[PDB]
Amino acid sequence: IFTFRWLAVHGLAIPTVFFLGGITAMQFIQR
Amino acid sequence: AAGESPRFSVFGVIGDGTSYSEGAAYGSDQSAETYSPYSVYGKVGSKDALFEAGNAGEIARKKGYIVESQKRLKNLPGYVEKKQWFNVKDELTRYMYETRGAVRGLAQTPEQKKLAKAFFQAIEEASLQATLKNGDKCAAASADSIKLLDQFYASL
Amino acid sequence: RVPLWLVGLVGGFAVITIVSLFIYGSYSGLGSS
Amino acid sequence: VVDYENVALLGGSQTVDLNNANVRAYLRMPGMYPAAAGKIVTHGPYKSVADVYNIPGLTNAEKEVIKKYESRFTAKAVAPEYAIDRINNGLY
Amino acid sequence: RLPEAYVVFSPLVDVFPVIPVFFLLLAFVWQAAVGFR
Amino acid sequence: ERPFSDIITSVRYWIIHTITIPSLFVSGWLFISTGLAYDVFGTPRPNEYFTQDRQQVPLVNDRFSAKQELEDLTKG
Amino acid sequence: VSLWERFCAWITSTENRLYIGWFGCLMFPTLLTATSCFIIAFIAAPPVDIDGIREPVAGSLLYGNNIISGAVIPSSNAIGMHFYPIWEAASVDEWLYNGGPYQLIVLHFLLGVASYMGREWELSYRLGMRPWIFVAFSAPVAAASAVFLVYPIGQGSFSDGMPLGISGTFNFMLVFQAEHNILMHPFHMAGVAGVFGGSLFSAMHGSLVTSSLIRETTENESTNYGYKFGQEEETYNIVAAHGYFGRLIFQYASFNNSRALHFFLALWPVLGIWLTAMGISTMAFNLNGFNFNQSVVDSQGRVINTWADIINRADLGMEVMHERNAHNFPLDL
Amino acid sequence: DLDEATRTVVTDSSGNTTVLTPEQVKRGKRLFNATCGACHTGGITKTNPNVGLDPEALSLATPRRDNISALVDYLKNPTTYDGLESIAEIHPSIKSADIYPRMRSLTDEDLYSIAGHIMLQPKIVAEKWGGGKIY
Amino acid sequence: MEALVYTFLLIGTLMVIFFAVFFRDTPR
Amino acid sequence: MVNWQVIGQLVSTGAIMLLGPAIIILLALKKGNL
Amino acid sequence: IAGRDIESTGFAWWSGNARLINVSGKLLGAHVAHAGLMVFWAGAMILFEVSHFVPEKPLYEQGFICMQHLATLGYGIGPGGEITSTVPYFAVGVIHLISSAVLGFGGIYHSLLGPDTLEESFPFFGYDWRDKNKMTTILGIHLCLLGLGALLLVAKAMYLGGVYDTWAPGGGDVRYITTPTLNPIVIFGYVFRSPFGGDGWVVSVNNMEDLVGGHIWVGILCIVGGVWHIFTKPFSWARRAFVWSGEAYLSYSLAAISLMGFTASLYAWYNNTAYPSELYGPTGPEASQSQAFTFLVRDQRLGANVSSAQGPTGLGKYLMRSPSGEIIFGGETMRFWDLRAPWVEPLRGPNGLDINKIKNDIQPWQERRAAEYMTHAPLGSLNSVGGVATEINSVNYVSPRSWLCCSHFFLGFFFLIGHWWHSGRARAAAAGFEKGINRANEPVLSMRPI
Ligand code: CLA
Ligand code: CLA
Ligand code: HEM
Ligand SMILES: CC1=C(/C=C/C(C)=C/C=C/C(C)=C/C=C/C=C(C)/C=C/C=C(C)/C=C/C2=C(C)CCCC2(C)C)C(C)(C)CCC1
Ligand SMILES: CC1=C(/C=C/C(C)=C/C=C/C(C)=C/C=C/C=C(C)/C=C/C=C(C)/C=C/C2=C(C)CCCC2(C)C)C(C)(C)CCC1
Ligand SMILES: CC1=C(/C=C/C(C)=C/C=C\C(C)=C\C=C\C=C(C)\C=C\C=C(C)\C=C\C2=C(C)CCCC2(C)C)C(C)(C)CCC1
Ligand code: OEX
Ligand SMILES: [Cl-]
Ligand SMILES: [Fe+2]
Repeated sequence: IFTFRWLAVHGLAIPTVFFLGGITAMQFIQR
Repeated sequence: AAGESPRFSVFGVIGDGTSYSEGAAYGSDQSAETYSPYSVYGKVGSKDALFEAGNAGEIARKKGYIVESQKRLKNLPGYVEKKQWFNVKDELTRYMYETRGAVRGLAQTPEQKKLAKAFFQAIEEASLQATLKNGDKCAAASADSIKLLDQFYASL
Repeated sequence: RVPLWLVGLVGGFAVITIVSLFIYGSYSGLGSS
Repeated sequence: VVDYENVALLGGSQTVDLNNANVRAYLRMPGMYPAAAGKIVTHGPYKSVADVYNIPGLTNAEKEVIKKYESRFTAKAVAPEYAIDRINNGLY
Repeated sequence: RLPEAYVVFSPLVDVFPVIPVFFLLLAFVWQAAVGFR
Repeated sequence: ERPFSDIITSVRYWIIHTITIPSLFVSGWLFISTGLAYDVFGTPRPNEYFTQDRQQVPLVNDRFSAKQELEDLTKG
Repeated sequence: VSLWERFCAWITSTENRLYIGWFGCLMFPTLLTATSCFIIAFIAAPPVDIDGIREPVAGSLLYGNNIISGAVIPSSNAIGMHFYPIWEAASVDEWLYNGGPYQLIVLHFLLGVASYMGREWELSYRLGMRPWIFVAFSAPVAAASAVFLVYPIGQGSFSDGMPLGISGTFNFMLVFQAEHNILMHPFHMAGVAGVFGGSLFSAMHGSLVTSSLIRETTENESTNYGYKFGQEEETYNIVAAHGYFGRLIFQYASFNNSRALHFFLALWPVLGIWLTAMGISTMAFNLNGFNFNQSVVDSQGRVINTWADIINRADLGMEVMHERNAHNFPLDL
Repeated sequence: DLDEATRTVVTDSSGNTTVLTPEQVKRGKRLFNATCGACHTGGITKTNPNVGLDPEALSLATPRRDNISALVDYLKNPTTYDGLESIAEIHPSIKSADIYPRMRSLTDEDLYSIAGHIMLQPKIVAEKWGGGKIY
Repeated sequence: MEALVYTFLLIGTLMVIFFAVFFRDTPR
Repeated sequence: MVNWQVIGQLVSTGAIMLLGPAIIILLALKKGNL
Repeated sequence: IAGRDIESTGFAWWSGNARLINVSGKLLGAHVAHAGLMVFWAGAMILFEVSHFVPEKPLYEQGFICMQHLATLGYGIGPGGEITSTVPYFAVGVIHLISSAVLGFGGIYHSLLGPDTLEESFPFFGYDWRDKNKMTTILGIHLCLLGLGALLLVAKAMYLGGVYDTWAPGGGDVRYITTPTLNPIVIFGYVFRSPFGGDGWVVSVNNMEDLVGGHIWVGILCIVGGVWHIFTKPFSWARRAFVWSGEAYLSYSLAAISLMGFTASLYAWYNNTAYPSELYGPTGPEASQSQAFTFLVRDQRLGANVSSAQGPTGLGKYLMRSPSGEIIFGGETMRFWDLRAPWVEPLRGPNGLDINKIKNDIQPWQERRAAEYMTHAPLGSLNSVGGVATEINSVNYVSPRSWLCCSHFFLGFFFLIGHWWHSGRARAAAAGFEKGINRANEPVLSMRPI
């Protein structure tokens, strides 16, 4: 619950999902 | 300004559809027909087409082609008599290039088709004999082309 | 108890559809000329 | 040469030198480019503007447009490096 | 365009050309099924 | 311990992940679609590159007065 | 025995200082004649008209060059792809005026390198080895052949091949960038990754093996003296080196098999060089790299630039100034 | 954005103006970049760079070609720069649609859209329609 | 006059290569 | 204005892709000669 | 299970198809299945290309590589190279697609259900990779089939409709080839020609008579060789020089197929007789020659005398002389003076281009063709932009010539790598030291010191 691997993997994983959602949203923007 | 939602259209099915940059539309943004969903133009024989089929311009240009080709083709024996058969080939591929299209576009009755086929075979034989450097055969084939061409002109 | 040859298939499907979506967006929309 | 005094008559001004200007210098005078300018740029040196009308071939039409634009013409000395390229000078 | 009697089948035709690759992928799937014996 | 090879199998792992991940994905989608990123990072909108008055690129020319220059260039 | 049998036994003998073999019969004369011609032409050749516009270019030391700017000029543009041996010129002076030595050197050289690959295989066979070193050597040979022969064939003239000089190489690179937009072709990126990764892995492997040496020398002698010719010791210490590599990065990434390691080492740069050679070969037929010019526009329709547009400006600058007196028409087809 | 003021172009020799509907812009752009792109990409002429498509060259033609009507008329009957001879045999046109098969399926609306695109381009990009490789 | 220097340097390098190849310490 | 082409293409591609693994699963279940 | 695991054969899963070397039943099924896949792709590609056809654009503006072959064979093409109907292409695609199913079923049966080895119940269809007589028999049989195929092409060219001829007197049209050339001097001068510029080796065939005569001679040679290799066995000089195993035969085939791929790519790039320009587009030299011709015509129309106009270097802006004397086009295109196209030959005399014919004998159709070929040069990018590298995004076109050349060149190089690898392994395994160095009897330790 507080192990080093937990912190590392989640700190690398949460922004990844956030950014992937952002990029997928960007894909449908048209000027 | 302070806040606004960017406009969206997914695959062209949900959204605006017409945005000057959509892609993968296959139509669905034009109140007009198309030849196929993969084409930048409409059909040819549509009611709004400017170019008709069988105008006076066609039967003027093709007849001019035919008569000028007859005038040009009347020059082969002078070249053959001088053994200048390279001029014969250059003549057979310089201006006469449009004759195949003109004759095939002016051939409707089956007898015209047969006469055109005979004329094409005669001209091919003449070109082959010119390449092989045979005076008698090429001269006879040139006379053959002349007679067949004038017969086709008279038949039209 | 998924065997270790189906979850990899799901991951492959996810990554291939993401890549395909990115290519399609490259061909259509912003930055498509 | 380093210094050419008649550089403004090559097409950059309202006056055109009949002896050294390229055919592209007549594109700013409507109704003159493909025929009258073509005839002008392919014939011998002119000692004055009045010498242009003596070109053998000039039809009445041409002569009319040249008279219309006569006020913007001049004839200077012939420069061999400029006179040779009066149809294709490498500019596109 | 296809002859008028077959225009309805156009979506299937638009997919046939790529089938020969799915075979190559299926070979790997079959090998993975038996656990890379 | 408890390596990934059987972490990938635990059902509780899967259910909590199915609960959590879509919330993050939708949060990112809404972050882009609302237009809040344009204000957080200052990126111009597709209709904001050129305004009705300024028809050239807005380059910054001063070091210690960049705030006022940017405030002028954005809207004023 | 006969005379032919004795000759064959001498050719294929594994006791000479340098192996000859049957491939050596094609190898040695071609390489020797190429070397002789190259040296003589590099030292004392007259200017060569490369572009066919009667403007010869000096490339030899005796005509006012140094080592950096000297070269052997490619053949003339008027020749094209025609075969131009010595006996086809009215005189040796005319042969030297039109860039004769380039074809001779290139052709005998390519035959020599092909025979080099064959000879490598032949010695591997005669020594009882496994025959896959010439496959690794095939990549530099492929690249050299690609440039020297394939690019002229596609472009239609030997004059577009790479000059045999140092600054000629830079000129070739710059013109190729201007005309084909390399650096945006994925095969070039593959080649760059290949060379960078090769250097990285060479340094890593050397460091790991050198650090894992056992103690046989103490202080007053070079550590190299510990190893003896014919000694038996695997090229690492498993505990120390494996622990170091498993601790430096995550433990899952560590090669405990020498075979797989030394296979990956061989495979990476070779594949990179193969891909970049094929990239050059395909670009020889006018299949250029990615084009991203004026691809971002605002709502109204104006164009917003990117870095690709700056690259395009540099390309235009290079293009408008190369071979200044060689073009007459707007398009460089 | 593409306002209505930007979409207002001259339509007649007198000076009358007309607002192009939003769909016509896209239709004209598509039709142009597909029947004339190969030789007039960017507003230039590749086979004769002396006669471009920028507004200045259009304004100094003999019959004048800086409005929709004159562009449509030219597409129906091409002439030289001084308007003294016909070049319908060496230029695509409705009059010579038999020679050029690409011109056989064009309507009046299509020609109108093409002319509208040609007229609208100088007002959007500016100084880059018919400029060359410098810009 | 520097062509002499360039030629001397190149020939010296070739001589060094020849001596290294043919007059070498035995691997044994 | 519905653009049935994209739906048809997606359905066809999905069916074609699903055909193969279906036969693999069928052969595995029936204790076949995998 | 036995025969499908590493512990019984070696040959781990990533090289599992190497377990079929000595199993002659499953190998047949595998090869038949690959053949069925090839037929399926052919049919599917034909159908896909037919579905997207547009009757206005030329074939080289739509990215087709399959319709052009059928058009050249004389199907649905008219005068000048215009497409009239697409029914025969549909028929060809349907027939290929249907035959693919039979081929695939046969492959599946012979691979999954049939006997593992054929050397126990069908002695006719059996071999040992070392029985030279059987290998020669198989080679002769399939060789006779190849000869029959070549003769079938000849028969189609001569009696069954004819073929499209781009050098025809009056524009390209379908015609019967009634007088094929049979003099062996011409054909075997084509074969024994140098490959450098001006000669071109076999790429340089420039008329249909030579093509038909060559395919005739090839058919005759293949039939004779098939019979010979069927009725004989390898001689003494061949037995002591080759390696007799399956991998050796594979490498032998690989080298030849790589050479064929290189030759086909260069055909596609340079030839314009078997690849008429009305369907594939202009070749590399053709676009530059067209540009020079177009600008010569324009400048002559403006009023210049284009024979004495001096270029920037003093060499001649429009006309000059080739290193042998012929009159050629000026500029940077002096390298492409070997070009021969049906739309230029009207202006060529006994010593190059004709001055008088150039002066007052140029027809408008030649001008139109030159402009088209100038504006459709084979230049493009990976993402299909088209034009020089410093161009902007306006058109979407890459010529099929570039695609064909690049693809089959890539394949040829990699199959040459195949020759090297598979042949080296075959010989090493035949000798008997492909596993490693025998530590007990290391051969190097018993050689005289160096
Ligand atoms: C007629 C062609 C042919 C044939 C029949 C063979 C036959 C054989 N080869 Mg050989 N080979 C060939 C050509 C051929 N080769 C060529 C041209 C090369 C040069 C690249 C090689 C290089 C080669 C090597 C290096 C080896 C073989 C081996 C073998 C044997 C086992 C092969 C196996 O199990 O594959 C199994 C096949 C696979 C695992 C497929 C892997 C997938 C590939 C790598 C990716 C291909 C990507 C492709 C371009 C498309 C990508 C699409 C994607 C983007 C979706 C077998 C006797 C092996 C051997 O000696 O065994 C004793 C071996 O080690 N071959
Ligand atoms: C053209 C490609 C091709 C072909 C024809 C083959 C063919 C073969 N491989 Mg092989 N292989 C390939 C590619 C290919 N492979 C690649 C790329 C790899 C690397 C991953 C391998 C790795 C490999 C290994 C490791 C082994 C083989 C083996 C075999 C043989 C027996 C296979 C078996 O028992 O099936 C068993 C499979 C099944 C029962 C399931 C598949 C059922 C069918 C075929 C699926 C397709 C049906 C089709 C879609 C429907 C058609 C219907 C029709 C009526 C129209 C067989 C001759 C084996 C061998 O040597 O046997 C002695 C073996 O051990 N292969
Ligand atoms: C719908 C199709 C086309 C349109 C609307 C178009 C537009 C125009 C216009 C308006 C002109 C008038 C000259 C001027 O602006 O001063 C012109 C001239 C010209 N166009 Fe196009 N064009 C088209 C197709 C083409 C094509 C495909 C070519 C291919 C080469 C071409 C080549 C030329 C040439 C050479 C001229 C100048 C001819 C001369 O001045 O004698 N055009 N074009
Ligand atoms: C052995 C093996 C393998 C292989 C396999 C194969 C290779 C197979 C093949 C198969 C095949 C190759 C198949 C084929 C099939 C075909 C079909 C199935 C067809 C059908 C068709 C149709 C049905 C059509 C229809 C139509 C018509 C008639 C008209 C028009 C429309 C249409 C088109 C719809 C693998 C690798 C996997 C694995 C291992 C083992
Ligand atoms: C069809 C046709 C044609 C053709 C014809 C012909 C007649 C061809 C031929 C071809 C041929 C006739 C070819 C041949 C080839 C040969 C070869 C390719 C050989 C090779 C060799 C080898 C490979 C060897 C090797 C070796 C050595 C070196 C020694 C010892 C060892 C060994 C044995 C390994 C023409 C063009 C007319 C026209 C078009 C059509
Ligand atoms: C013709 C025809 C048809 C079709 C048929 C066919 C022939 C199909 C089959 C076949 C198929 C089409 C199959 C395929 C499948 C495949 C798949 C889908 C695969 C997948 C893949 C994957 C996903 C992979 C992955 C992986 C793994 C698993 C492991 C290792 C790694 C990797 C990544 C490789 C139909 C019915 C419509 C009818 C009409 C006609
Ligand atoms: O030769 Mn060497 O660099 Ca191939 O691009 Mn065109 O040509 Mn010349 O110019 Mn740019
Ligand atoms: Cl040029
Ligand atoms: Fe080592």
